[PDB]
Order: sequence, then structure tokens, then C-alpha cells
Amino acid sequence: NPKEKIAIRVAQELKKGQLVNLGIGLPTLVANYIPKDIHVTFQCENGIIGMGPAPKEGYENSDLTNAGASYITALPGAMTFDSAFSFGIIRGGHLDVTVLGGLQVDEEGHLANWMIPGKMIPGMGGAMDLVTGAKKVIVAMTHTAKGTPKIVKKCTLPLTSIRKVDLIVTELAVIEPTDEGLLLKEISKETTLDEVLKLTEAKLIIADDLKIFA
Amino acid sequence: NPKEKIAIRVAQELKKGQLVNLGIGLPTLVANYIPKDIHVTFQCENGIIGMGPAPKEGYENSDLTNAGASYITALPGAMTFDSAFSFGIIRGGHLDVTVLGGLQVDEEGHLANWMIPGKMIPGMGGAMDLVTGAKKVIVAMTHTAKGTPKIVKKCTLPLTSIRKVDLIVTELAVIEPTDEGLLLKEISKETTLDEVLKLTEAKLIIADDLKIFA
Amino acid sequence: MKVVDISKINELVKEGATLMIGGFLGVGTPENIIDEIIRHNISNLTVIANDTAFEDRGIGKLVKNKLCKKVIVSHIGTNPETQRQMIEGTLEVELVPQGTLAERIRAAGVGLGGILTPTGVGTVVEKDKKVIEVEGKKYLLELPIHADVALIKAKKADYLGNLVYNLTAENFNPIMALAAKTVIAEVEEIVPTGTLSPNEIKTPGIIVDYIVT
Amino acid sequence: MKVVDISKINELVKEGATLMIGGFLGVGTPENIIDEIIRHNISNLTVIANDTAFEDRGIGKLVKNKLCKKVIVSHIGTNPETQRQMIEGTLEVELVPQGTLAERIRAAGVGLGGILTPTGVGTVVEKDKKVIEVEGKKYLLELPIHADVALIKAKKADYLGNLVYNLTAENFNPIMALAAKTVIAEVEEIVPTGTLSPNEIKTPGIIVDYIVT
Repeated sequence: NPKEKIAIRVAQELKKGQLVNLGIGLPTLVANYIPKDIHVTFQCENGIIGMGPAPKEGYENSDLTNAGASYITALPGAMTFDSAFSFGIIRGGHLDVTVLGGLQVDEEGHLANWMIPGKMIPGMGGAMDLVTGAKKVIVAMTHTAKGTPKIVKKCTLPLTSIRKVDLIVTELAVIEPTDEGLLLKEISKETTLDEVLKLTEAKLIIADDLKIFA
Repeated sequence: NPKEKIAIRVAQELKKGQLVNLGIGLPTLVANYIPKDIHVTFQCENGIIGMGPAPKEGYENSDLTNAGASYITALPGAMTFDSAFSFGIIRGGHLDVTVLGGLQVDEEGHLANWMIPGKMIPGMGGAMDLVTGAKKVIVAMTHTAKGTPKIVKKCTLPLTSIRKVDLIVTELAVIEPTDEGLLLKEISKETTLDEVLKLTEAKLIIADDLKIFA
Repeated sequence: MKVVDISKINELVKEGATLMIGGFLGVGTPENIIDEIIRHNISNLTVIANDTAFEDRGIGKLVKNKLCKKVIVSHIGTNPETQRQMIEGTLEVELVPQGTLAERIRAAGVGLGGILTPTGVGTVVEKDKKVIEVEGKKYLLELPIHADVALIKAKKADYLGNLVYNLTAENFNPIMALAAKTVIAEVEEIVPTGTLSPNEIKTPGIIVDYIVT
Repeated sequence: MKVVDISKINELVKEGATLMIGGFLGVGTPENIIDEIIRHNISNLTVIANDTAFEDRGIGKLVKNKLCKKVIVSHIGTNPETQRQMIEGTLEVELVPQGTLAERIRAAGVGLGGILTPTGVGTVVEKDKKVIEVEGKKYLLELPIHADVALIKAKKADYLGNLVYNLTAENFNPIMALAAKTVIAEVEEIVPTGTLSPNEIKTPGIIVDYIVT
């Protein structure tokens, strides 16, 4: 339900007509909560604009997957393409939004989300290109790693990019990195401001119109 | 006739299966003289592999031209493509032969063929990429310009490239640039060795197996 | 809605604009958009294109009407009016080797900071370029080319703005589509979504801002 | 002729070869060619690819049989055997950002000496790269990646070897086709010349040396 909380709030950030990229895992849930009046198009780095939901049983195509190799559909008007074209869209400023998972985000807005030394070494894939190139980067991530704060003063894990991400959404808070530091914009209806601050190591600026939502 | 002499001899240099690009002017005549057993495919820089001869009257297509905007046909199995792909074929070493016209070629095998200061200023187009990238560059030109030698010690006209071209074919001579300088391999049945050397400012190395032909 | 009347070009292309215009010697060029620019005297333009076509067609019409302050092209030899204005000094001409032009436009479209090419080394193109040596071979550093608006030509657009091209009319058009801030596509036919397969579309509708017929 | 029996892989893929192999997590990968490499235990390979797929398929089969000395890839997280060999030091892993990998392979295919990318700046990827600033922004210089053989997968070839791809099986295949010295295409179907239109072919037959399957 923390993952559902995050996915619902991220989906409310998306705007009509946007091309959106969802990372595997938590970000992929966002596609299940798009407000009905909101039409977006999804891109997968392995080479499609127009990704649709998983096919009904028997409608799978071996050549049509997401970036985790799971079967997907393609919606009418989709385009498929090679990996150079794909990262031309991503790196070239043609992707409106990427929603990516997170291990840490710091008060510079820097994201670490591809490696934990001595623990998980999956490689970066497209994540460095996505954070560098997307017009908007949204980090969708639980607030802590079994209690340990993930919003920290300075990342200790390897950086994905030096670009400042644009939004952090956790199950407890919505935070916008700014030139002054991290601006807390919203907190969850099921939490309190005191709890958020207890579980955030980074310094947070508080917006005057702090909202409740996610 | 000298242009026919040159085009016939150049055509004899082409090999089965090669991708060939013909520059505008004298090189385009080469397509008229391909030996009947020799099957080559032509590339045009404006974006086709599989160029064919001019269409019969009434069969023209406004979107299908050569690099002079003249109507061409496309042969079965042709591919058309954008200008980046086109110069990937050209610059990337995928073009077996380019046959290009010449203003000068010098003892380093350097070609000048895109500009005469104060006279012809057309721009270089694709010529620099073609000389730089073709696996083999054949220069098809008349031996002199109204009597002035065009095969010179050092080019005085602007270079198209510092790449060493691979073959020069004139109405008088076939010359291969080498590490040692220009190797005269053949002279025309209608000339003499002395006439060839008198109309060449560059030093020539005379092959011990000098041949007659073109 | 992406589709607008062709007469709206005067609202979208400003005097002094930097424009990429598709077409190889007028093949695959947005001729109706060009005619709108002529009709409305939209002048002081900087045009990035393969060439200035011929005096009677395509980009050549813009030069004939003295609407270009500058052209960035690979070839001008088929347009004597371009050559005359260059010599008289009223038109600035920046010659770019055609393969370099393709890659410099592409670099802007795909987010690169530049590319290294062997083309032009040791020629006049090397002037004012950084030279980089890689494995004992010299390359020219060539920088991305940006523009305000791409004026491209395509064969068909579906209802979503996905584009296909036709034969040698493709040339620079899909490259320019990636590289400019705003993209206007002149198309010959609007077709239903699903007429153009995912395997054949060459420019996705998401990057096309406006469409004219 | 271009179509050859699968046993011809043993003549064309040498012990110690540097190979580009198409496929994204095994989608669009030349499975039959890989199986022949396994059958003849061709080892000490350097494999350039997006990933090492999974333990049970595609490039992952090569890793499972310890046929790779080195992989140059963007992702290994779905193959624990790749990670185990990396940690033990018997497999060298060079991690490359996926977009950079595409452009580095493409640079080799299209004759560039390198590209500048903002991706990786200020990360561990910057280690041992030339940094170039252009217009106040920092870029990594990333260098072309070459290979002996490209092992690619395609949906159809015509009699001339022109190739089309299918949906997200395209990924790296057409890029690697341009970049390796020799190109072997594994195809699902051979169709008559004229079945694949000039407007839809993505890899021209002239660059395809051999076809199997």
C-alpha cells in the first residue's frame, strides 16, 4: 500500500499529451492509476513509443516487451525503433517525464538509483541517460529503507547523474528540489509533519501552502 | 570520345557485388559501360541504394531522383533512407567505390574537385565525405584542362580531402597513387609515353609492365 | 489539434527566425510552407538546409526574394542567385560538408554535445575547429546545430502526427524533426491511425507540433 | 551466396573474437547462432551487447558456459551468473550507459571518431574519459566501439539480404550491422525481392555478409 500511495500521487502529476517513461518496479504501477481524463503515451527504452498494458492471455507477441522483457501491448499509433533512436528521444529532450525508483536523493536533488557497492550491482542500463535527458524527472521511492532515511544531506551511494531531479514522491511526502534546497510541498493524509521530519535526514524547506494528499 | 574512353576504362575496374557511387558529370557515364557479366549496385547521396536508369517517359516519380534532382528509377531491392544513414554508408566504409570528377590530383594522391577560387563556387556537397570514406576512390577526369596539366606535383586548388585516392583514369593514362608516388600503369593505345609525361606536371613512376588500354 | 491551416504559417514563423528546411535540391521540401513565407515577406531568415535548390523552386525561392540573411548548407552551385548574393556580401553562406551537416543537426536532435569526423581534416573546413586525435587519427570536432523551427515535408501523417516519407524525399527531414524547438510538417495526405504500422513510421507524432496540407 | 548452414559459424567466429550481439534481454537475439557457438565451445569471447539476458537464454547461455572473457554492456542485473563471474574476477565487465553504448557502436558504424555526451558526467562513468566543454556545458568524449563480427537477428530478409525488424526486437541489431567488420544475420523468413519496400527496409543487403536459420 505504500507503493500504491506513491503510484497514485505520481500519476496525478502527469499532464495530457506527455510522453512518459516508467522505470521497472514501483514506477510501473503508475500506469494503473492514470486519471481517466488524462491521456499520455509511454516510452520504453528497448524501443517503443505507445506501450500498452499487458496482453490478455494468448495475445502475447515474442517481439513486443517492456524493458524488463515482460510482454506488453502496443497501442494504435505506436512506433518501434532501434536503440540509437530510442536514446535520441531520451537524451535529446523529447521525453517529457521519466518516473524512476530511488535508493537516495540528496539536498542537491541528486539521485542514486543504480548501485549499492558490495550488494546490488545490476549496471545502470538507461538510467543515467534518462535522468540526464528527461524534461522532468520524478523519483518514486519509499521514504526509508527499513527505517533508514533515503532523503539525505549528500548521497553516499553512486550517483546516477548530477542533474537536479524535479520531484520526489514517497508514501509520506512530496518534495521539490530547488536552488535553495529541498522544498516540502505535501504530506500524506496518513502521516504527520513530525514523522516526516523524523525520517528525513536532509534539510527540508517547508512550503507555506503545505498540502495533504500523498 | 575522351569522356567515353575514360568511362569505359573506369567501368572495367568495377567488381561483382560492389556498391558504387558516381559523381555528377563524367563519372555518370560509367553506368553506360558496365560489362554485361558485372553486377553492381549504385548509391546516391540524397538517399538511395539501388539507383536505376532514368525512367521511360511517363514513369517519373517526383520523390525519386539522383543527386542532381534528375528523375531516376529504383531497382528491385532498393532501399531509401535519410541523409544521416546515407553518410553513414559513405563515411563509414560501406561504399566499395566512388568515381568522382577532378580538377587536380597531385603526387600525394590528393584530389581537388570542388572549388576554383574566383570562378566555380558550388560548395563541397558530399564530396569530402565521399573521398574520405569510400573504400576505393577512382578519379575519372580529362588529362588536361584546355592544355594545362591537371596531374600536378602539389594541388594549388582547394583540397577535397587529404585521403590518397586509389586510381586516376584519364583519356591518356591509368595511374595508381602509391606510398612512393604516382605509378603509371597504363597508357592509351592512341598516345605515346612521351606525350603522357609531357602533359603531366607530376613526376610519374613508370611501371615495368606498362600496359596499353585506356 | 496539430493540423492547422497553411495560412497560419505567418503566425508561427517570425522574422529573423533560424529555420531548418528539409529537401534535397527541392525534393522532399515543404513547398507550400515556403510559398507562405514568400507571400508574407518573412525576412532576415537563417536557413539550415542541404542546399538552396534552384532559383525557381524550394529554398531557392526564399533566396530569390532576398528573405535570407544567412544560409548554412552543403551546396549552392545550382543557384546562381545564391552565389551572386554571397559575392555581393548581402547573404552570408556557411558551407558545411553534407555528411557533417547531417551529423551536426542530428547531434542537436539526439542530445550530443558534438561529434568527431574525419571529413574536412586538412581542408579549409578545418579552419576554426578543434582537432582531436583518437588512436593516431585526426578528427574535426563538429558542434550541434540548433534551430527555432523545422519546416519538414512528409508523405503521410496519421491522426496522431506519425510521419512516413517517400523514397529520396526523406533526406534531411526526419533529422531536422528531432533538432528544432518547434516542428511544422507539410504532408500530402492525412491517414487514419493504424494505416502506418509501428514498424514503418519514421517520425513519431509526439515530436511534431503542427501539420499542414 | 549469403545464406549458409549454421555450421559456417565455426569458420566465421574465431576463438577470442570480439562480437556485437543483438537483443534486449534476449528479445531480438540470434539464438541459433548462439547455440552453435555453445555447441563448439567457442570461448575467450568479448561480447558487446545491451545485456547478458538471463541465465537460460540468449547471451546468458554464453556466460553460463564461460565462453566470455569480457562483456561490454549496459546491464547485468537479470543474470546472477554474470555477476558471480564478475565478482570472482574471471569475467571482465565494462558497464556502459545504454544510450552511450548505442552511440559508441553507431560511431564505429558511420565513421565517426567519437561523440560527446552529457550522460555520465560527474558519475563513475567519467573516470578515464576526456571531458570537453562546449558552450559552458560539460560532455564526456566517448569512443567508437569496433568488433570482428556482428551477430544480429531480423524478422525477414529478401533474396538480396535486405532486412526488416519486428517491434522491440529491433533494439541494437541495425546499429551493430553497420559497425562490425563481418555481419551475420539470423532471420525468421526469406522473402522474395520486392516484398520489402524501399521505404521500409532498415538494413540494406549490401552490408549483410551471411544469413542463417
